[PDB]
Amino acid sequence: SSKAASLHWTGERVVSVLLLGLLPAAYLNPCSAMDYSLAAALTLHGHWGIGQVVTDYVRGDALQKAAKAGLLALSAFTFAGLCYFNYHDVGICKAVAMLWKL
Amino acid sequence: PRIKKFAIYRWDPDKTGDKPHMQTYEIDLNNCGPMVLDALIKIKNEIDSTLTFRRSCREGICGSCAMNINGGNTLACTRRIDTNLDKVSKIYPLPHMYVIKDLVPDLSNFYAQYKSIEPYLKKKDESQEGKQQYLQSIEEREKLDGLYECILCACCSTSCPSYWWNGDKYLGPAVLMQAYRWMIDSRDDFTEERLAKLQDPFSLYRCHTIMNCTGTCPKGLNPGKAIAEIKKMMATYKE
Amino acid sequence: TTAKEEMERFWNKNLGSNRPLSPHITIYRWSLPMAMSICHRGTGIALSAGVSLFGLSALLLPGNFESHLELVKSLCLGPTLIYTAKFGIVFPLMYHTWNGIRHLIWDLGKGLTIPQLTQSGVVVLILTVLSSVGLAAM
Amino acid sequence: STQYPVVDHEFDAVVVGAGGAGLRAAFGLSEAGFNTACVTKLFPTRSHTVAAQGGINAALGNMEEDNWRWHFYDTVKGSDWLGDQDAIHYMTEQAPASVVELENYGMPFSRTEDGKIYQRAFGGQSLKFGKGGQAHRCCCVADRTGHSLLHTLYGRSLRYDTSYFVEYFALDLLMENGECRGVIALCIEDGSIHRIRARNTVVATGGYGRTYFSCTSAHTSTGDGTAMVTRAGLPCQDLEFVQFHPTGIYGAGCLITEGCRGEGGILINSQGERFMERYAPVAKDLASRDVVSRSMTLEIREGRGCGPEKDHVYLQLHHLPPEQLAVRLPGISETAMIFAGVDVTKEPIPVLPTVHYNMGGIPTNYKGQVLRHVNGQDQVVPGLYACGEAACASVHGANRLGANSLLDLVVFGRACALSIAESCRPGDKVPSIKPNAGEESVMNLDKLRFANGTIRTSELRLSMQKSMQSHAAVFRVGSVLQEGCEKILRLYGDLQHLKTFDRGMVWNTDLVETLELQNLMLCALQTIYGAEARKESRGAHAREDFKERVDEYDYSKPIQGQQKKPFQEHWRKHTLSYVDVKTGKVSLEYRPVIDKTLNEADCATVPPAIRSY
Ligand SMILES: *Cc1cc2c(cc1C)nc1c(=O)[nH]c(=O)nc-1n2C[C@H](O)[C@H](O)[C@H](O)COP(=O)(O)OP(=O)(O)OC[C@H]1O[C@@H](n2cnc3c(N)ncnc32)[C@H](O)[C@@H]1O
Ligand code: HEM
Ligand SMILES: CC(C)Oc1cccc(NC(=O)c2ccccc2C(F)(F)F)c1
Ligand code: SF4
Ligand code: F3S
Ligand code: FES
Repeated sequence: SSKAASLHWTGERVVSVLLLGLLPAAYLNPCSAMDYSLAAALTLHGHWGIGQVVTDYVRGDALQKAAKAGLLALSAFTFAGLCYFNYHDVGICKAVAMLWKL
Repeated sequence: PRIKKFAIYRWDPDKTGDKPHMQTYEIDLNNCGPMVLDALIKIKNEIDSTLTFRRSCREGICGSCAMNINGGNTLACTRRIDTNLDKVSKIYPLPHMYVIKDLVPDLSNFYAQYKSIEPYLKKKDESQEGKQQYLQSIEEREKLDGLYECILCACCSTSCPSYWWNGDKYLGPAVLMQAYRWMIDSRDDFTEERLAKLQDPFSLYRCHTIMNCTGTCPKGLNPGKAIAEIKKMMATYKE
Repeated sequence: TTAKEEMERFWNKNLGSNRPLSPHITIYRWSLPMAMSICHRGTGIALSAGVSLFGLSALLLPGNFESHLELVKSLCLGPTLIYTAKFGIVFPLMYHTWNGIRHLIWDLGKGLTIPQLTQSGVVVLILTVLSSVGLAAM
Repeated sequence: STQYPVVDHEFDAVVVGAGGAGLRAAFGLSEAGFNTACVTKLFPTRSHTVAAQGGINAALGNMEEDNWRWHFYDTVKGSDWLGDQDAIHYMTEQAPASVVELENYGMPFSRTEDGKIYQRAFGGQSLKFGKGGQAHRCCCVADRTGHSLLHTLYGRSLRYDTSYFVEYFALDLLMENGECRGVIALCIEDGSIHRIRARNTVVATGGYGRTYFSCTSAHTSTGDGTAMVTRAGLPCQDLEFVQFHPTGIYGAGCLITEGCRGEGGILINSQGERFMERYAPVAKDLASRDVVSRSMTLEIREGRGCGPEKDHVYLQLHHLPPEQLAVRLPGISETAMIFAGVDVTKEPIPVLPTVHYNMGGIPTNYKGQVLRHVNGQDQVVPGLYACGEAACASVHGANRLGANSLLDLVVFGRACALSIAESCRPGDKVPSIKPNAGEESVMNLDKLRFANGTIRTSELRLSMQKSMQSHAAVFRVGSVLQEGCEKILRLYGDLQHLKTFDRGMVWNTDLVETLELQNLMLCALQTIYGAEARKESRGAHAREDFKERVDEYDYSKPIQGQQKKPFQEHWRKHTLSYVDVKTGKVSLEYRPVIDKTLNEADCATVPPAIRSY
């Protein structure tokens, strides 16, 4: 047995309990180290989220390849863009803090 | 007199490109049975003998009369006629299924999926069969309860939205429940490879716990709970 | 004949025929578990659109975050307008968060009965309203 | 001509019917190595074996120590000595072997502390040849035995290269000079006609319960294979013997199992008395089905009815523990609130004697071979077999023993497979059929497809169903039966003034049910005429004018100083029924009952005696 689809399902639930744990953790500790791990969790869970949406509505064998590649491209730009924001700007924790008291 | 209105889905494949249209039938409820099937039989026997439908046991234990009544997929011999005379009972076939005639769906794919899981006892050694009964305790026997009762009415699978869009590659609640039915069976030895047959994104993992399957089951069974229980076995089985 | 052959012969008889598909979404009864599943997918996509739009703007659009807030500050700061706009952020966020837990509870194999679905379905719905109104006043 | 497309299929064996006996015969032939085709008008699961709730009889010996030879005695005594004892020998001997066979297939039998199959008490079963008291040999899957039987038979059938003609209505047998060559059948999906030719043909179409108004049987139990043998000119056996199940709902006619009486359910009349102890002292309420239902219908005669209009009796489950009703009888518990609006734990079930079983059917050898009657002797019809309720190897005789039909299915279904496997080999010459064979079968179909008369199919059906219920009930007198005979004959002459509405090819339910009507009528004629001719009270057939049980000897007194009655004087013989299709003329003759067993040393022949529980 080569459980590829089984291990993928577990990973989705692993990042879910992680993302559920990180949101209050970011409120308690809004450090730079939290910013990158939150940017990693937001993108990965979101990528595997739309991945399930694509495999549901897209008919496949022709558009399936294009949609999965188009999503991977978007997810790569999202994670890099967020990492750029954490390094060259205030960070996603400080971004919310300033936005919410506006 | 006590008049009850029935609006039924009708399509004739012999009327040269006929459109699927609804047809209203009026029935004296005082001179009819309590169940929907009794009413469907009544219009067939009295009003119009053109309404085609599957019926057999009239008892609720064969799964022939399975159809969509008022937006719910149940057996017509189990669901009783709505006593409220001011409402018209909308009668449709099973959702997102190929219509052969009036309320008659093509279930060939449904049964084929049930064949693809291998619903029979598989032993590693078969040389000692048909001579001695296999042992099972009352404790191990109770684990099959609520699973073997499935009558294959195809109500739960046809209610599932995932089975609508992905009916070709996704097996559906009814079939998956039977796959689980042969998994926990203490007699069966091929438990590992039954799970290994579901190692693709479509066979099992197209379920998203929408939970329309349990909510419509005529026998009150819980396929969704059984599906989620498979998912737990899939992530824990070794080798 | 085999199971795989039965499926292959099924589609050839139906796709090349005059047989129509039975009505599905037009006729089926609206369930609370069904509607809440659609909203979970709706909020899922809406949130992923926001997260991606935020990271994508950090690369494409010029200027830092401090200057970007000033554009929002430029327009009249309506107390009843900012609160409503801020409410429309946490509303799809907290619904998906509370219902996300409900999905994770289901993955443990617990609370999968019809009465339990309707109970936990309301609890998630109520927690959303409270957490959305509560966080908008932070 | 040129209207219908004929598609000829070539196989080794054709099994008409996909029920219990049908599947066992079907998959067993491919398991033996034959190219087997299975023809069925319904999907195999929708078959009426699922409705079976009681159980399946086997002397395995799990509750107490048991012997299959006692199960032989209980069946032959139950058969009122009309049952062929060679067939009962074969059924009871490999009864434990064929049930273990099913459990090994995957059947989730109810269990005990030992871990073995749960057996229970049932109507008319006794240990130590009747003297030992109550017996427990009814193997059950918690009140859903027949449903679980069919699923584990169907499930196991996918292991083999069996062809399945799902939803194909069989019209007539393919016959050439007395020899059976296969089946001509109608496809329901598109409307075409298929000729399926094979060296051997098995018929497992079940009973004809739809002949009556009130029955526990399905809407499809129309004795199609029984009336298929009829049009071929071959006889039908014991068709007047119709079993009335004592416990059936007053409403839709649904079945409440005899397993209710086997667990501890008692029958109580409107007076409040335990009336079943009054009629039968030994077995009481758990007696044979020809005695219990006889007592219930007699309660109406003295006006002791429980119902609002005083017509039905009660089955009490008020005293039964709710712990047992959830584990041992869940199937009848849920269906009680549906059709009656009654919970089993606080109030009794409204029950009434209703049509249940047809022991009489197609004359059958203990091997499974279909028997024709020529010159007072039995002849085997070449390439024709029958198993199940449609068959009559007469293992049930005049009255079927409780929970014996599911056994009759698996054992004789297996026997039909073995008798083919040991006679001819797979791949042997398939006898060529005539180019225009089954011409009248197609011409028949074309008449009712374009039927333009005055009387509707369903209106003639109701006229048949209600006439049988009043004239051929539990009790029937010669004057009442004779009126019914000439009444059914008049209804047969109306089968040319029939009115149909549907004129399509794809799924014509208005046409197939009228074909069922042709089959039902031919079964009804032979049932009523065979009943009026029989001048005795034996088993389910009870004559009010002839209360006597007429045998070759007066078996009440010792057998020695008594001369034997001639064959055409006594009534301990099988009723063989022929009927001309064109005029509806019923002609009857009789063949001797088989008394000899397969081995006298291994199993003793039980002579006729006074029958009462
Ligand atoms: C009626 C009944 C019988 C019954 C019972 C409960 C009820 C309500 N409970 C039982 C029990 O608890 N224990 C037991 O031992 N027996 C019980 N019975 C009796 C027994 O179950 C029946 O006799 C049994 O169902 C008979 O089985 P069989 O396989 O011989 O017949 P069937 O199940 O009715 O299946 C018939 C099949 O034949 C096909 N068919 C019929 N006509 C055609 C034509 N026209 N063309 C093609 N195919 C045809 C049907 O498709 C069906 O599958
Ligand atoms: C921390 C709170 C969150 C939790 C507990 C959570 C959990 C989950 C779970 C368990 C699922 C799978 C549901 C199913 O079985 O179908 C899911 C779906 C999804 N989530 Fe999240 N999630 C959270 C936050 C987010 C965020 C912030 C995003 C935005 C990037 C997101 C995007 C998605 C998407 C696109 C799906 C797919 C929709 C679906 O298939 O139903 N989630 N979530
Ligand atoms: C009767 C209507 C409301 O019915 C519909 C219509 C459209 C979409 C849906 N709901 C989904 O489609 C859905 C929702 C959540 C998760 C997975 C799905 C999936 F898998 F794709 F089936 C239901
Ligand atoms: S699981 Fe329930 S709804 Fe689904 S086919 Fe079986 S009985 Fe019908
Ligand atoms: S409805 Fe469908 S997605 Fe689910 S839990 Fe049932 S299989
Ligand atoms: S007809 Fe058998 S389930 Fe309704």
